[PDB]
Amino acid sequence: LIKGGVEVLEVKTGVDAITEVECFLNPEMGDPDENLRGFSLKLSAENDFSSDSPERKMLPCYSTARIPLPNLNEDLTSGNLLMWEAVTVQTEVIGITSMLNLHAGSQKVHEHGGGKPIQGSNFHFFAVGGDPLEMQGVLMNYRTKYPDGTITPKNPTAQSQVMNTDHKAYLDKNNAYPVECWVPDPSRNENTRYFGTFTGGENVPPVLHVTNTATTVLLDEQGVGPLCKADSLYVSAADICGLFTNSSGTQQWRGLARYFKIRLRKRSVKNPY
Amino acid sequence: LLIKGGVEVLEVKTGVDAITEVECFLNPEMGDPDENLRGFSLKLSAENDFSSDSPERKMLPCYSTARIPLPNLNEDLTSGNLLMWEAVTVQTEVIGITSMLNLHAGSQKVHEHGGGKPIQGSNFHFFAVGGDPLEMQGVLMNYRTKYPDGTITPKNPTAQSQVMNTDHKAYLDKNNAYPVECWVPDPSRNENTRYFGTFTGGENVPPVLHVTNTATTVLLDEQGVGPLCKADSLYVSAADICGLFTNSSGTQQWRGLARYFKIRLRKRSVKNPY
Amino acid sequence: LLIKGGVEVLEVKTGVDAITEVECFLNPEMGDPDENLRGFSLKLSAENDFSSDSPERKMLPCYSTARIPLPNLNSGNLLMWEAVTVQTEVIGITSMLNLHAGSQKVHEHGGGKPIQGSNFHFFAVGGDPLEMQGVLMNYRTKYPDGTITPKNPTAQSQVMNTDHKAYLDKNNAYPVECWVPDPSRNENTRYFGTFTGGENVPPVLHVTNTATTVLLDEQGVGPLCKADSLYVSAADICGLFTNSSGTQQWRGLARYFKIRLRKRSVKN
Amino acid sequence: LLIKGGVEVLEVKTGVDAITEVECFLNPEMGDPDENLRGFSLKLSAENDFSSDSPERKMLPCYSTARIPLPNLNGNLLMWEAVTVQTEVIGITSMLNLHAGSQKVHEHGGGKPIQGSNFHFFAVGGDPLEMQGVLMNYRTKYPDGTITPKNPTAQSQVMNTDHKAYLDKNNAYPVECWVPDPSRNENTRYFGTFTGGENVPPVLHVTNTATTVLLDEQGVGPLCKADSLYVSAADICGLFTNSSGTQQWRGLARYFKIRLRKRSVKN
Amino acid sequence: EIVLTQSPGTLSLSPGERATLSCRASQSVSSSYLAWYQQTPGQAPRLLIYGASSRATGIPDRFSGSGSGTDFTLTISRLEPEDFVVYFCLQYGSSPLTFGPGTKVDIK
Ligand SMILES: [Cl-]
Ligand SMILES: [Cl-]
Ligand SMILES: [Cl-]
Ligand SMILES: [Cl-]
Ligand SMILES: [Cl-]
Repeated sequence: LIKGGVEVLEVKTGVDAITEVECFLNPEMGDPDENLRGFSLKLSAENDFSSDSPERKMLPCYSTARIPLPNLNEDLTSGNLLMWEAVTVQTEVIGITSMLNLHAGSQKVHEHGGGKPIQGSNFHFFAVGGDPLEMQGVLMNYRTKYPDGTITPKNPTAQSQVMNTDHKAYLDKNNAYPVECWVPDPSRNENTRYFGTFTGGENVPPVLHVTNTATTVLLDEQGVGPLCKADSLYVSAADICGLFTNSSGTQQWRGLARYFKIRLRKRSVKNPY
Repeated sequence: LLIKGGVEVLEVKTGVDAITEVECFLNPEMGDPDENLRGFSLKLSAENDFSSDSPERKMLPCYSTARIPLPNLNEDLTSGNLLMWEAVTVQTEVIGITSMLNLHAGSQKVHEHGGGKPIQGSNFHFFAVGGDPLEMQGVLMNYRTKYPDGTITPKNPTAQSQVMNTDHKAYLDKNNAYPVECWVPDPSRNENTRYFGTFTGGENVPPVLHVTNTATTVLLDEQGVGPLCKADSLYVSAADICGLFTNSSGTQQWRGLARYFKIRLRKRSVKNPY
Repeated sequence: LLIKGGVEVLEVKTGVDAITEVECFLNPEMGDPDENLRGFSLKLSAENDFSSDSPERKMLPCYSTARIPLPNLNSGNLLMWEAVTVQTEVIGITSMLNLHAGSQKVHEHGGGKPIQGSNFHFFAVGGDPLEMQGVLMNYRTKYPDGTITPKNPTAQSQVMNTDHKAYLDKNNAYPVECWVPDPSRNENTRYFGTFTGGENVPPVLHVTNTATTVLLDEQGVGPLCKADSLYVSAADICGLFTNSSGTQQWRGLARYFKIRLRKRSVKN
Repeated sequence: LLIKGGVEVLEVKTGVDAITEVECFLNPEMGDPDENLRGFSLKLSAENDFSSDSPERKMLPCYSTARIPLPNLNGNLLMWEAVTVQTEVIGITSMLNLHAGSQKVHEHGGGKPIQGSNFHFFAVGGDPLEMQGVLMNYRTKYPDGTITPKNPTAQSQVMNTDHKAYLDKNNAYPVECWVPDPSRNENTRYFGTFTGGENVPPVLHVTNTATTVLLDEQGVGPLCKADSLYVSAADICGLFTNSSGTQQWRGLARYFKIRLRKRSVKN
Repeated sequence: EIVLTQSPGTLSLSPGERATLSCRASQSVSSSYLAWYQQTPGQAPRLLIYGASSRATGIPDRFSGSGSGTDFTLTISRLEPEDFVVYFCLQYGSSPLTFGPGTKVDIK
């Protein structure tokens, strides 16, 4: 049984064989001033495909964090070594009720009406892995001029609007990889589990569930979860909840933090060295 | 080797009177600005500057909570094993969902000669059952919002309070005080509470509500242990914002409804911690 | 050692004549203001002052109910019929494909507007009348003669007022807008309801003779039919019909029930 | 003592050629007002007086039905027993034609998709489908060539138990007049979904991996009387909108693949 | 009719100070249907508070109302120069609607 270039043995089952790690991962929506953390810059519209230069602060990016884990190995010479194995994840979007604020800055629905709810296109994505998330580049418009501080498909062609296998990246930097340029790569991610739902449309209602009773199993068909290489766990997220509408009709992406609670167990592996 | 709420958990007690049921109707706290419009908020303001956003107290729906006292099971508190009430299941639904079929009272006509406008728009349906008060995390649309006297809202808010600021921790320890728009259940805590919430946002979102006395939610965790009632107290919490009511003028008010709870409890043996 | 409806429950009687089936088509009670538009309410008024809200009787849909007599029982132990399963569906859902009769054109040259908007689909099966809790949009509503509505209502009647308890003991009397099934009671009834509110909500209705709902509780005991009587209750407001004028009327449909019952030994 | 449709049911025959599969493509009956627009109704009239409601024959979609003859079987007598059905709506992708005759969504836009009220229904039985009549308007004057509730009253708009029919003729029973009767159909399995509304999106699934089991609680499927299997359908996908704004029902064919087995019966 | 009395007749305070204005009713005001109005010379009345404690659309948060039955209070938390004008209470719990005689706020 081989998982991530290491031969996998039995689950270690002593007293302290299980641990939980947690993280609140903040969203990277563009943060156009110091007061509008969790929002993008207002959306430009109707750029020519030949002259499409989005502002850095207008582009939501994938969030990621490396969680350091306890050293398990007295030495790295023993016949069998121990690796942390991610078994389950509890995750939800944090602050969903903040969208019940219809008094701050949102366009009235009609004369005498309350503010317009956040609504429109949304993307809810999370990944748990023992390596950085691996991503594939796809563009709406290959001729888009992406701004300084973003990492986007290099030397893009017309093929970059469909599938161009040149566009491979690691989610190896926070607030750098624009959500519109990158998806999780199903051809890779042997040591990562990812889950994403895209809901597109002008007036799409956000639908978000919270519960501390829901658990996602991270074990593969062979009963093996992500194995944490160099005692490191990777969490990744994108939680674009929809568009906020100012009194003018201008629209901004609104994002929310994602909570992760990951259950880990000690897995015996054959020493590769 | 089961530890649940800083106490070692032993076997389920198998007697005749080992099971009990408690029930509560929890009223909604939508703001109730007018003594005749109980269950409604003050009309919604719109288009406040982010720099000058001062919502009226009675415009802000708040979380509801009730502490349910339970019979003391321990004649003695020195015994090697002690007894705690364990919440096993909850039957819950929103009460009065058919009241929204009144389209004659005060709702704007849908068009000339039409009936009144149904309640619709953003809704939130939330309930929790625990052996401790519900633990909450603060998140704000606008960190610069000036919340009014009589609300408990995130203290010393910053720009980070619009995403995740781990300073904003509260117990749901007061009725009609914690605004729904400021607070969510905290998934990093609530070790001894089970919570369930759905937010549906949007201008014209239809309310969808189910009632049945045949549906049960299991409160047991992966280890088969439900919430354990510390100091013989069970906590029930709710927020049921059904949508917006539209007056003939076009003004909008949150409508909320009561939530019923029926909690099945059993006697759980635990190790004496003292 | 099981008490269910103030009676001790014993073993199920077995054999061929231990099972019976009862069935009923329960007509909807939408108001029927006109002898030709059975299944429709009076047109909806709008924009009444909360202080002066006096709805017309025939504008108010009511809960439907029927008492179905069962075969007489009563040897060593007393016997009651125990409801095990119900098969149920809304009857005539395809009648909403009539877009030629009286419905406002969707646009110039277009067909009639489909029935749509707020809907409520509810049924109950019990050995007693359905027990109901009163909740009002407006506690000051002046309900008309021929309706049974919350008595001595207060502001609290718009949220939860535990004074408002009723038995669904009369057909075409209890307005749907005033009453819900009471989850604090109905020990001897199983009820199921879905409310879908909104201006333009599409009706979504399923038919199949392959679906059965189990009426047995956690203890494996179904409703026990006191005085050899089964109670069926329904509300099936499908949505609003729009006339050429823009006036709106509730449209309701009948609900079919087929209940399988078995003989249950009981002791006082 | 197992009785299903006035016949005593014995063991399933466990031979080599004890299983057979039958299939049918059943065409929709939307009205077909001209020979070029097969699968469409006549345009919808609107705002007829309830007292003067005379729909055109070709405006009324009807239930589709066919009798499938089975191989003749006849120690104990044998009947074909329907065990499973695989079924789907055929030509769902034809609705991606937004260039032919559909009203532009806006200036310079593509044609309007088919959308609005839809009904998706199928039945498999060993007898013709049994139906109950219900009317929007009991005073509707139904045209020649339709079979509709006879001697209707105000009660026919709710439940009138007089309105019982067999689906015994193709392109005759209007969908708007008739529903499957849950008080009968002991020897039929039926499944229907109605989705009503102006802008309802058609949502249709195709897969050759999905099977519906036709066996009842006792493990007995429909028993094919007189070596006949009955398939019934209504697949109104929504309304097509012409450039004028006139609307026509669009229907599509339904495929049925029914697995049958030899069942020993008495009488 | 219900008679409303207002106290004081004139309130003399500095900019930045807290103003407390009293309205007393001859009998209980049904549903706490008591409104507060500001009037600047040459203008129509301007609603501050309705239902005793509900702040009207667009009114600054320094204005608040409290009380029930016969005793009602308007509070201006921090007086601005534009606030030194006339204030009237209105009861609409009983027909006919009746106003108090007013309170003038002057710069000390
Ligand atoms: Cl690249
Ligand atoms: Cl805080
Ligand atoms: Cl009452
Ligand atoms: Cl007939
Ligand atoms: Cl302003």
